[PDB]
Amino acid sequence: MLKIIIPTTMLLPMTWMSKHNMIWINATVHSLLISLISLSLLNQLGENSLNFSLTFFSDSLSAPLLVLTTWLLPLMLMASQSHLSKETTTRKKLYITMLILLQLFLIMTFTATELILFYILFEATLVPTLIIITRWGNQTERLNAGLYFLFYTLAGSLPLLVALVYIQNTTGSLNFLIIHYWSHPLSNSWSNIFMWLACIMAFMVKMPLYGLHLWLPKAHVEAPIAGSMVLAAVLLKLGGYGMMRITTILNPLTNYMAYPFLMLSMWGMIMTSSICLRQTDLKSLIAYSSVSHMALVIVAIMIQTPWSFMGATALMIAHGLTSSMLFCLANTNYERVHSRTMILARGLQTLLPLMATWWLVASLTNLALPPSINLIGELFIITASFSWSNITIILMGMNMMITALYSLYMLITTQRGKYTHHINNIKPSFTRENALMALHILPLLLLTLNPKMILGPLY
Amino acid sequence: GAHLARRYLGDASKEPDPLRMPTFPPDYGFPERKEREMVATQQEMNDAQLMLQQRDYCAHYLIQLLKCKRDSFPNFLACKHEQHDWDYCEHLDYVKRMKEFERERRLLQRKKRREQREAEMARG
Amino acid sequence: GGVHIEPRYRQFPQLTRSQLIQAEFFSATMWFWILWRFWHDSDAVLGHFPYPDPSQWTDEELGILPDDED
Amino acid sequence: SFPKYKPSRLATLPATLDPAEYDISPETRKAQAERLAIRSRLKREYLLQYNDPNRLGVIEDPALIRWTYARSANIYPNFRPTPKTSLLGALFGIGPLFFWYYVFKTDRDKKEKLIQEGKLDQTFNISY
Amino acid sequence: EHGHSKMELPDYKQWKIEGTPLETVQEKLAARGLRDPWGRNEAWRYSGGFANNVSFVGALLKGFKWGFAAFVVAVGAEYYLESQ
Amino acid sequence: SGYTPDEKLRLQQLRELRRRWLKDQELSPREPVLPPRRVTYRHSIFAVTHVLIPVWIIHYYLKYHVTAKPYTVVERKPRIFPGDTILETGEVIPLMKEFPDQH
Amino acid sequence: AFSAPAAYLTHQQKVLRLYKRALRHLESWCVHRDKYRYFACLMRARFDEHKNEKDMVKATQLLRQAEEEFWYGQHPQPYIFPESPGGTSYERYECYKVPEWCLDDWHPSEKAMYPDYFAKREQWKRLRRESWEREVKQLQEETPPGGPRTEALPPARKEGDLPPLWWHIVTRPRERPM
Amino acid sequence: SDAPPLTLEAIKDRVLYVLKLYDKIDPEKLSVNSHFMKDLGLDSLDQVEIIMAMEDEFGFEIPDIDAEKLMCPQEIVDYIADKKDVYE
Amino acid sequence: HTGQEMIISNWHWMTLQTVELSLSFKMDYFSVMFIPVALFVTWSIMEFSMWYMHS
Ligand SMILES: CCCCCCCCCCCCCCCCC[C@@H](O)O[C@H](CO[C@H](O)CCCCCCCCCCCCCCC)COP(=O)(O)OCC[N+](C)(C)C
Ligand SMILES: CCCCCCCCCCCCCCCCC[C@@H](O)O[C@H](CO[C@H](O)CCCCCCCCCCCCCCC)COP(=O)(O)OCC[N+](C)(C)C
Ligand SMILES: CCCCCCCC/C=C\CCCCCCCC(=O)O[C@H](COC(=O)CCCCCCC/C=C/CCCCCCCC)COP(=O)(O)OCCN
Ligand SMILES: CCCCCCCCCCCC(=O)SCCNC(=O)CCNC(=O)[C@H](O)C(C)(C)COP(=O)(O)O
Repeated sequence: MLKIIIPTTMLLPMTWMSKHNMIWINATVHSLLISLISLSLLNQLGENSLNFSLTFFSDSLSAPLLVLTTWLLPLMLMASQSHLSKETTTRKKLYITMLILLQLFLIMTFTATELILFYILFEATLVPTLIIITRWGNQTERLNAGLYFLFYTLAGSLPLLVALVYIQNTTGSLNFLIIHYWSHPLSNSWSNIFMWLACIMAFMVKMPLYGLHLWLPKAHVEAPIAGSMVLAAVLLKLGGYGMMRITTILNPLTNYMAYPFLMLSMWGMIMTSSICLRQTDLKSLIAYSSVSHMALVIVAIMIQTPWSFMGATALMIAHGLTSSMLFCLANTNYERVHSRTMILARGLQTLLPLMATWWLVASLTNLALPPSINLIGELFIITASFSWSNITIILMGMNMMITALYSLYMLITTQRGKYTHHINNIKPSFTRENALMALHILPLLLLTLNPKMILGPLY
Repeated sequence: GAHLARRYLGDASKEPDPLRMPTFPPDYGFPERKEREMVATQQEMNDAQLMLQQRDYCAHYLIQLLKCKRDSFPNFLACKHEQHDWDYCEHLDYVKRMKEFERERRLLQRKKRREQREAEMARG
Repeated sequence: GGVHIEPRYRQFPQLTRSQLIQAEFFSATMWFWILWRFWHDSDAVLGHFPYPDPSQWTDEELGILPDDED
Repeated sequence: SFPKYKPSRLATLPATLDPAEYDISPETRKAQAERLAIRSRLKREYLLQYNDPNRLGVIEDPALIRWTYARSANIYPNFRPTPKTSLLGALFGIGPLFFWYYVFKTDRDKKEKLIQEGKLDQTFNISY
Repeated sequence: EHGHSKMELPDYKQWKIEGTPLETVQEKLAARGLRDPWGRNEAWRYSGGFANNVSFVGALLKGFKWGFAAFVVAVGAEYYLESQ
Repeated sequence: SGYTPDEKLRLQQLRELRRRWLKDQELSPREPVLPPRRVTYRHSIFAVTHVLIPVWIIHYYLKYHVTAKPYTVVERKPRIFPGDTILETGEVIPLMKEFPDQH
Repeated sequence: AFSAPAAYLTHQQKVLRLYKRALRHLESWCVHRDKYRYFACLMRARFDEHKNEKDMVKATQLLRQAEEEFWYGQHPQPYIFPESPGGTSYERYECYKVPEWCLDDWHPSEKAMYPDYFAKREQWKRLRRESWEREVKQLQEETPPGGPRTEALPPARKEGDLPPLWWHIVTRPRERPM
Repeated sequence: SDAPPLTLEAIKDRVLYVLKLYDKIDPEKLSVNSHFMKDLGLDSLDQVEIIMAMEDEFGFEIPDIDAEKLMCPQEIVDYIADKKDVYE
Repeated sequence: HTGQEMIISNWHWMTLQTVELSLSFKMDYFSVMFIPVALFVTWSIMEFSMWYMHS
């Protein structure tokens, strides 16, 4: 695994020893090459895992997340090139350093054979994101947003640490392989109930769970474009990955303890999809859509059936790509209009036709149009839920209908109708933005050809 | 339908329920009780694989009709005779079904008449 | 791809004889087809097999005994 | 006399059936005149800024920003715990959760019992 | 290529109320003491090729004559051919 | 009622400006200055590039790759009627039970 | 559409608008032209019998019963001209309307085609640049203190002046740009 | 479409045609600049009827606010030309 | 002529444990009868559109 970690570390001295006007080119080229190298982790086994060493191991759940993490950095650099133009070389190098450190921590987090090492890196990712949000955000609310994004996380994560060390004091190890092979049932006890809660709540808060989702709209709205991209694409999936790893020690207590979270997610997906219908801000609408999709992923993980896990993996990958694309489109509009109010700039199809095509395809993938991987994950989760209980179909279908409604509402409001007359600074789309949009969308339509790459270890 | 008016506006016990027909023994009327005759066997009627609801006592004419259509593919109009033979057999089948309906209706009439005559005799 | 027909402003529009002859031809073809089918195939509309009268069936063939035999 | 039209929330009263327009007064006329004055002043400011050849951007709209700020950021500082607010929040935020919990719990208990007696007919049920 | 022929309007004195339903409209209007001032503006709808009308059944029987003739010729030829 | 004199004058001036703009929207005889630069026959070539090549590719793919695997193409087991004979075996299906033919 | 609205509609304007609406809806009811002409002459007669009423209270009690009767018998599916706000081709060609400023973003290779058009466009832009400076002063001096009362604009007064705020009325895209 | 690009001459001729077919006006005294209220002695009901005739003859609707201040055939022609963007 | 019927499962897409998903076409009476009708109607529609949507 060092053949990916070491180049990502070398990205830092290369960035800091670069010319003042070569940082973006060098960073983009070498991050793309690192993505290409990481692409060879996809050759997974039907047996246990790719156990590289005592410290790092790869799995067909970890490999798609690793590849998406490596692929996201070049897109983040391309998106950040525009709004950082008027800023000094040292500060741009610091921004690229924060992005590189975030990638390094995420890469080490997804392999992380140890649960304490996983926790340490899973919490180390917090610092670069907070600095990016509270340093290079625009509005005055960013500081407040950062505070939320901080404390919520720690409010969930501090009990987990205690639980973790407690387990190693009883089991003797926190290695995931030993934990899986030596797993034992949890008796229905108050102590075991609180151990279950301490294990679950940390990952629940970062999905986020419906009741615990307040930090996400603030953090995603006030963050710069690279921050929003990394928050929606990779950082939300840490909770799902952690739950998928940790639910192996929580059986059979998950059967009883899953009910409040299942109800919260099943009702909150409807609530947040309905919230999307009445939203005056593009970024907030995209954030609430992310909350709905992650609610579906929470349901899938809580059901803990093979089809549930496959659907959850597919949906995590598809949502990451789609939400990053949607945020990039919103930012392309914002850098022209500087308002971030959906109703202000209207009828952009007549002025930006190719960008309108990008908007249409992004809305189509968000709408879960078959045979996209978005719908593959959606349908697998829905079928698993139907087997779990036939009444889930009402909530699932209502969520599908509202999702289509708000996706097409977002498309029609911004692209169709009549152009706003007083806005005359809508310049033609740059090659950088179109390239960014294509680099988001072609991986999705190309992954629909080989779904088993993103269906997880239970395929 | 006229039968519906006599079963919905008149007496329900006067006329049959089409679901439960017949309600009387077959050989009740006359002791001959001839059997129905089937020409197509199991195997050929399976091999032609007509339809489950086409697998009735009219199957042989359908077999002939199907064969005629198949041989004369270009001249679709040529096999007029096969169609007539098949619809005539279906007409006979439908006439027999109507005869069963009328038969059971008359038997119901006679049974009601017998019971009312017996009741009159007993009360007298 | 058509012919040049100028506006008219409150008279009957100009008509080519081609469209008139085609419309008349196709109307006549439709009526001829209807007549030809009716002549050759009248039973597709009127029916071929007479409907039996259930009240005309004798009590013998339906197995009815005069209320005392069985 | 003809049948009377009864207005509703989603089918409002027509302008030509409004009794207020038929009841004219000098105060009503001056109110209309000064409403037109406000509208004309706003229109003049907008068109003066709109036709300007030097302007090369979005014309800032205070009304739109007031709308968005009121919709998003003015809510909580103007919130008070009130019997209406408290009961509505409790109902609309708890009742659906417990209702769905009851429904799903009853369905799953019935399913589990039926599996216990074995009278579910789970034949060909392979994928779950 | 477009329709550039310099179309000239017809004479305005051409249109009359006489011989149209506008005539009986004017008659019934005069029975109560009124007049129709826009009658001649609508006379062109009853004047030229629009003067003659066809019934609904007549519209249905658009090509019955020549189709019927084709039918009778065909049936006679078939009767002559099969009687051989 | 009617226009005030100022309304007439403003409408007339705006009308003249608008008509001059509309006239200026027209194209000169050379206006599309195109920059030129390079580096049964129609039906016959169309029926080759759009019918013959796709059917060749699809027939090759079906006959040599799809049919290679079992159960990929499954047919209907054509209908067998009395009096028919079979190519593979050569035996003749017996006729039916000589039902009475009358009307 | 073009004309600036007033603060209110006078009684005569209300009566004339009701006359037009009732005639249009009667035309919707009376499909044929002769029947429509007869009933429209009757309708005009029924308007005319109270043309000379001097009592404003009487005239206002009228037009009210009249609009109530109209709302009762208003043909819930009236005929609409296709380009009218309720027609079947109302905003059909708005997607083809492109603003004129977009031409400023064209590539020089695109402007190499159509050179005469862009020369005339440059002339128009220069005219706008000078006329705007004249227009601002003229509007400032002509507007009454405290702000405008009606959104009606004055014409040009001098020889070389252009009507104030003329650019976006003169440079409309077209009724059917494509 | 194939609709001819109508010109000012056609609009003027068609407006005068519709007006001469209005029998409350004598055609020989009619002129393009003749006022409806005073030069021809027409009531405002006649004016709205004339507007309706123009609408029905050109196939589009003139709004009440614009229609109620059109008092000459010439300015009716000008309004139609401005609405339809006629060059000459 | 014959009544010929096929299933053409040409491309095998993902397999889900005991469930196999493949690109399969059903070529029964309904498909082979409806396809020519739809193609004929669409051909007429496109020829009509060449005139209706010319502008
Ligand atoms: C502009 C108008 C169109 C012009 C172009 C016309 C041509 C269109 C044709 C292309 C689309 C039509 C679909 C037809 C697909 C043909 C190719 C396909 O069959 O191959 C696929 C093969 O492709 C791969 O399966 C999918 C590609 C994998 C995508 C990886 C993403 C690239 C990395 C980018 C970074 C990652 C970002 C996202 C993180 C998760 C599936 O093959 P498969 O039967 O299975 O096995 C392969 C061969 N074997 C048997 C020898 C093994
Ligand atoms: C706010 C946004 C979302 C945040 C996250 C919300 C999710 C948290 C929900 C916690 C999951 C369940 C907690 C406890 C489940 C135990 C089962 C219990 O509910 O059922 C009865 C439990 O009975 C009563 O609940 C006893 C406890 C009563 C006191 C609890 C307080 C009630 C409301 C508190 C909710 C506040 C949550 C937030 C706290 C800050 C059954 O009684 P019994 O069969 O005999 O004993 C079963 C347990 N044994 C077997 C181990 C002995
Ligand atoms: C987003 C903000 C959420 C904040 C945190 C939410 C998670 C809360 C989970 C509990 C926190 C601490 C739990 C302890 C960690 C696990 C350790 C463990 O399981 O050991 C138990 C110990 O169990 C405990 O001590 C639990 C005590 C909990 C005290 C703190 C209560 C915090 C609030 C309680 C109500 C809310 C609970 C769920 C909240 C969910 C989040 C909203 C049994 O060990 P022994 O006692 O040694 O062996 C038994 C024989 N003696
Ligand atoms: C078929 C759909 C339903 C139809 C039902 C509607 C029923 C409507 C009939 C009601 C009768 C009325 O007129 S309602 C009576 C309203 N009041 C008056 O008429 C008083 C003075 N009249 C005017 O002022 C007019 O404008 C006039 C002088 C005519 C022209 O003026 P010009 O000189 O400035 O053109």
